Amino acid sequence: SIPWNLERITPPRYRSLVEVYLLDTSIQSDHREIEGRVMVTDFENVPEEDASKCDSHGTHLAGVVSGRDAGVAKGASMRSLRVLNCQGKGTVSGTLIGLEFIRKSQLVQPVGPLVVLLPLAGGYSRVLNAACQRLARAGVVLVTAAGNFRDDACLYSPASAPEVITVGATNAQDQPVTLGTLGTNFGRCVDLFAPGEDIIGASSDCSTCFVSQSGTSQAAAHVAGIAAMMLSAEPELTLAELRQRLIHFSAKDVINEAWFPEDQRVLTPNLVAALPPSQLFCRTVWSAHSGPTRMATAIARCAPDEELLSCSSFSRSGKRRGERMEAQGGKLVCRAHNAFGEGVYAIARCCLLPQANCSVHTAPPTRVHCHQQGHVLTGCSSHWEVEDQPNQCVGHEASIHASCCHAPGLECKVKEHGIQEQVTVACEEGWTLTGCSALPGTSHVLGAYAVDNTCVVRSRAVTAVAICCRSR
Amino acid sequence: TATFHRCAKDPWRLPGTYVVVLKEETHLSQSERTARRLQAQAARRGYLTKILHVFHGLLPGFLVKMSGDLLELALKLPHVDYIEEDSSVFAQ
Amino acid sequence: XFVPTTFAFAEAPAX
Ligand SMILES: [Ca+2]
Repeated sequence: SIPWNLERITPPRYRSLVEVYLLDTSIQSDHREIEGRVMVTDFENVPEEDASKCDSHGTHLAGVVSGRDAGVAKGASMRSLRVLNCQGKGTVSGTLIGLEFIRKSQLVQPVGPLVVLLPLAGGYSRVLNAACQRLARAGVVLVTAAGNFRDDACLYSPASAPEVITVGATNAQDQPVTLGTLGTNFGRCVDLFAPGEDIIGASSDCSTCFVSQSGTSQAAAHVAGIAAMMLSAEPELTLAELRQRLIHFSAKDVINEAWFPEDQRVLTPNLVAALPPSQLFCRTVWSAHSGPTRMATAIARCAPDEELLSCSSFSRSGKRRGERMEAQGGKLVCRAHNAFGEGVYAIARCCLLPQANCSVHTAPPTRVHCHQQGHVLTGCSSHWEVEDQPNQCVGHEASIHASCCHAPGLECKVKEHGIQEQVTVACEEGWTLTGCSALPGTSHVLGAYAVDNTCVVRSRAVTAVAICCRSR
Repeated sequence: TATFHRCAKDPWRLPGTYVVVLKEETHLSQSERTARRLQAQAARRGYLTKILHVFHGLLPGFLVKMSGDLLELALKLPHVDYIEEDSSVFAQ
Repeated sequence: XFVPTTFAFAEAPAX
């Protein structure tokens, strides 16, 4: 009697001043699901077509976000902009103007936290991505659809747009939505997944009618509702703080990776969104692949209000010369080096640590690497140029880069597990994985990376090393 | 310095409409003057142009309906950062 | 479920 999707986003233990904007097709605003909670702006910018059909997409999504019976955030107030015509087609320019309209509205008549849902996609667009970034930096939360072409989301916009929350779709079996050659987009530009198949919601067919629809937009609509609710509880959240919560509250490792192309399984977050039940937050950030130079370098960055606590690297062939943490524009960045040598990925661990400063100590595998007082070691990075004790980083000829943090209310512990293609070691419950690395052994390691709170080392003995922290 | 961009997915392109993006500090007054400059230089060449929208608030710049033939000229206008051909978006 | 109102699916059972 509770639709599968709404049950799925309800956490295992469970118990307004936010406005949600929708850029879509026309809306049937008097539908009983949403009547009185959606304000039609009458902003309209659509290309000519080449009636109940006209508002089916938009009405269903408004319902998923705020519908009385089938909505995620049942008490959410919405505002709609028309940027998609009756055939569900829009333009980049129309979307730019709509986004500009949202900003001007806000300057004229300021309200509270704003969530903008963008249930649409086109090809990669420099200008649309730039506009979204500027709107996000102005303090607005953007939630977008990953796209429906069973493709890398980085090739689409606004899905690839830095700072927007990009959402992919899973079904009742927590498997990625697929329909022949079509299905959910994936990859490193996707932040998480949410229910996106067989989603019951308002049908614009009749004022009380319901229909089941599927899409990365339906999935994005769940995240916008979760986001609206989270901002109601914590109106002061920054976009980075909202993203870290979405990730932290998500169900983890439930998607069967096999559905994605092989090279994309590492890059694709295995997260299905969920509401919070009524701290140190960390996330893993993958870079774009470095390319095949011998001097090629991949760079992974954190958000401005995030701290880079660790930095690891990964190459499928294994031909790599490690990684380093280095300051770029007054911000610690993660840099990975390719060996002679198809290329590498840089893998950052970005965390929300206030009452924290953090510094990098570059030294050889030097005996303690955070020599200071009350200072915790959060991560060990390592690089070399040839191709052939809680506070100390072990290595072989290699240069070490240690992330050292001053966080009086913070405790860290280092856990090792040594044994093969994959070795893992996980932090205990209540602990956050801040650093992940492998010790050099009688096996050539392809690299290491953090998957939620699990440290993964890939090799062709092998030992995984996880640094785990928590507040106290 | 000014660059041109068009959608990589060919069936999604909308030739004849361009988003002209100006350098970040450009004031709305400059965007309008740059757009009028384009129109005038275009007119001198026998081209009709239509300024559909002037942007301000997110990005400075404007939307222009014109022949692609004018891109080399428009790329030479003062304050221009990049120009992007309009393209389609779809309900997902 | 799949409706053609969402690009680019036709009418198909979903679930
Ligand atoms: Ca994103």
